Amino acid sequence: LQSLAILGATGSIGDSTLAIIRQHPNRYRIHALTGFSRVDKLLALAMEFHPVKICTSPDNYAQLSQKVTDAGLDTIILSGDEGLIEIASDEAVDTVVAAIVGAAGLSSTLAAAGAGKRILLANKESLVMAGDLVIKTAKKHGATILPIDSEHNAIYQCLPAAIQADNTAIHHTSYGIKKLWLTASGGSFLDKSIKQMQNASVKEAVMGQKISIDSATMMNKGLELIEACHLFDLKEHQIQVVIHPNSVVHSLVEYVDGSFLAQLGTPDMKTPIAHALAYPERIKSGVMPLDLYQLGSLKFLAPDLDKFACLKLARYAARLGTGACIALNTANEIAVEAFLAEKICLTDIAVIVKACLDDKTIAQDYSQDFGDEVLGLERILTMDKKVRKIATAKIKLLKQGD
Amino acid sequence: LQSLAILGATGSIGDSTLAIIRQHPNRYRIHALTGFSRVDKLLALAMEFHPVKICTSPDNYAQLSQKVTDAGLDTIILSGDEGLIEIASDEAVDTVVAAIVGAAGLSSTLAAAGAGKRILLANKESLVMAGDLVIKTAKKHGATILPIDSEHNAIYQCLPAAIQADNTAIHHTSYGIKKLWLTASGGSFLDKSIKQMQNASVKEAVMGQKISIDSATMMNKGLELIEACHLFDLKEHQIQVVIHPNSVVHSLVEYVDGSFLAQLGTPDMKTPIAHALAYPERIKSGVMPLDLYQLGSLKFLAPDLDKFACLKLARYAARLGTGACIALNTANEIAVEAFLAEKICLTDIAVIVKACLDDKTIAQDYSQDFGDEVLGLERILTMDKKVRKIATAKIKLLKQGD
Ligand SMILES: O=CN(O)CCCP(=O)(O)O
Ligand SMILES: O=CN(O)CCCP(=O)(O)O
Ligand SMILES: [Mg+2]
Ligand SMILES: [Mg+2]
Repeated sequence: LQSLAILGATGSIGDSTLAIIRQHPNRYRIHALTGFSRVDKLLALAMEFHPVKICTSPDNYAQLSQKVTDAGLDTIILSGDEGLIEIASDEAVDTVVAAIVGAAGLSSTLAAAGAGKRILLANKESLVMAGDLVIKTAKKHGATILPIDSEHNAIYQCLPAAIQADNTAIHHTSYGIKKLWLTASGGSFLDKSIKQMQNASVKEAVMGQKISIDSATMMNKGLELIEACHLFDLKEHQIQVVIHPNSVVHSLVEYVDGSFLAQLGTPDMKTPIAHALAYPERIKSGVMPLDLYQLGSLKFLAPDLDKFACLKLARYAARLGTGACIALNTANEIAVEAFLAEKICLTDIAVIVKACLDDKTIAQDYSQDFGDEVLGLERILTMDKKVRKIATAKIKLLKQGD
Repeated sequence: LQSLAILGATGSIGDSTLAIIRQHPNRYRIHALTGFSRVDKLLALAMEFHPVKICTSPDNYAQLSQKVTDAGLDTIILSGDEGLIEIASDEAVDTVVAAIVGAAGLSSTLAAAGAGKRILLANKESLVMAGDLVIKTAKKHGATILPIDSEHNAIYQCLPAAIQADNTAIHHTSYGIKKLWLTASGGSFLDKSIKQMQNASVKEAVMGQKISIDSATMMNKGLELIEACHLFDLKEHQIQVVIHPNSVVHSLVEYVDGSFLAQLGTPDMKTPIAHALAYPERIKSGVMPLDLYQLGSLKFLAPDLDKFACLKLARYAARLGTGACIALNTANEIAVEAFLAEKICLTDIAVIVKACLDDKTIAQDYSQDFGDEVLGLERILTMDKKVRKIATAKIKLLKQGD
């Protein structure tokens, strides 16, 4: 079999993954699961799969330990940064599913990499924030990364085996990769006007909120752009976007003979997770298959970059390097929270992000060696900390009109 | 480099192929070209590429030899069945492009197979008429077959390398192939009624007339169905059809996790031919790439099998085996000629084909061993000869009302 650890097990990615595990008892054993906030769900999961370890936040450690004992469970309870690292570097773990969202997840993904683990990557931060470092660390120690997000996974499925196994192979001209194409639904304001977009908020949210806001601004796709440059070892000019409201075509690889290879699917994350889990093999995933007879019509159009400024910004960030990508993201974080808490207009998200990318204070730190074996991570998190301060300030100043 | 022979070099497939050759002098040398009717074009081609051999029909051998001499050309002139076989089995030929359409091409494709040649298959008859024999012969002697028709080539691109190399691997469950999907444009009477379809003829004809008629009846797709069963080693139930009027999606492979892999392209045959030529490598093909920004909307719907009876018939033929497939095709041939010469209605094509599949006279020969190393080919051509007689009779009887 294969011993698994799911970092961030109480959300969507966790549900989908564990559903497959149930259908495949004989292939995948759970060794560890984690959850920062959702203690009862974490507990429920623990009672079901009997993991050798679990981890939660520092604040919840005591309650969780008390609960774990009140249930008569053999399971070790960890907490915080340290517990994530232990689980990700554990010698009894063969495969890690990195599903923690946010800067708090980097150290464990880096750890899985350090320890040579198979990694099923399911958060954007690992490569948006720690791009060079994650990839360098994986190569050095022989980790394997396999993307789970729908777009990256489609691209990965549509690339020849040699490039799947060694992403730097994409540069040998014989494989004839010309460019990658990311599809994007255009979010909830595709058909609405530039003027209707300056307004809120249940409208903007209609399916998690932040990610749904990112879909409506198109920051999600810029982020995926930055991730793709690292995942598949390209620069941004080689990766283009097409809008595709239906979201049936998950992405495409263009080859130099004119062949576009593409993955089509439903939204069900069990498809990409099953592919990644069983790679190079395939297994039943338990999804309701896409019905080719009921697609009606798949629309495609060019992205309106004036409306979708976050996408231009992200590409601008990708050109500059790890520093501005750190800034792009952290700023988006603060700016999205702001909109959700009704402090800004939807269109200000981009105004704010731009302001931070340009800030003289932020730029002095771009030239730093964020890829460094030894101080890389410190410098990333320091940069993250700095940009929240500035982004927060920026939101303040925007409101008065500065 | 790689020595090539193009059987049937004066049509579309020939043009497209030779265009790629020109862009790639350093990779592909022409050793032979053939052409049954188009003597001057054949000659023009000969004067350009300086082939070591050419072949034409028996009737045109003399004029062509005279012309070849009047041009001061070193080239050997062959003719008929024998000349095709010589070219296809020639030790100086590494790769054969089987582009001859019609029963007259089988012996040379079998010969290429017998001699261990790489074959770029570009006619339907080889597998529709000589399915088991072609595939058995190729395996025994180590020929490699690579389809060039747009649908089969898309499927082939979308199948893992091990199944590309050995089509019987599609049965190991680890590769997780669930089913193949052929796309079909629905031809020129998709939106028109069952009643408007009973009428002709420039309408039915708006590549060639026959193939365009086959598109309008959907016999082309039934034929492709039968070919796919042999190419990819499946039975017909495992291969489904979806109508797709835009013809951007050339076909899809469905995997057990819900992943549909697909090839998108323009109609330009240089795409599939370049893929097949360079396999496993890729090369520039010289096409105007598909423009993802100008697709507007790709429609998909289920095939209307009442209107598209030829498709039901072909699947019925595929169930029975090589005999009924021979009959299906030969009958279609005669029935299409008939329509083109204004002897029948478009809808009678299916009436006629059905009549022949069901004919007691034809059925006695189904149980024959059409796959036999030694008498296989004789029995196929004999069956072809027989079905023209019957189909011709059938057309006669239909007109009076019997
Ligand atoms: O993996 C799926 N997503 O990240 C959701 C994509 C929605 P979008 O195409 O609007 O970015
Ligand atoms: O490869 C190209 N063709 O076979 C033409 C397909 C037209 P159709 O889908 O109507 O059979
Ligand atoms: Mg995504
Ligand atoms: Mg075709």
